Amino acid sequence: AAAQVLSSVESEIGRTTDPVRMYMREMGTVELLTREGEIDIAKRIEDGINQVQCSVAEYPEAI
Amino acid sequence: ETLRVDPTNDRLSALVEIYRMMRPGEPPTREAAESLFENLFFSEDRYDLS
Repeated sequence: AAAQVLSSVESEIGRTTDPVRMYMREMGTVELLTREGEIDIAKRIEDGINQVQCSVAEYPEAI
Repeated sequence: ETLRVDPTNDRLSALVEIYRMMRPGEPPTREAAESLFENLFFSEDRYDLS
């Protein structure tokens, strides 16, 4: 339910210059992932941080 | 002639068109459009002349 919404909005906007509606359209495409999305995002962030730390440890000039 | 020009078929399409006319640039939803249509005219604290 992302392409149809954008198409309907672009076909309905009669040269409207309201930034609030544009922001609501830009933020309305992404849905919510409760109790399951934020945890995965945090896990991926921690994995990336650990990868950066390993890359730094393999680079002895920083130490 | 009005029915011939009007492309809407049921009450849902009518509410969608009204919601798109009132606030364009916003995706139309059934619940929000119904609430707006009930609060604009069918509200006692909002719509009452004298």
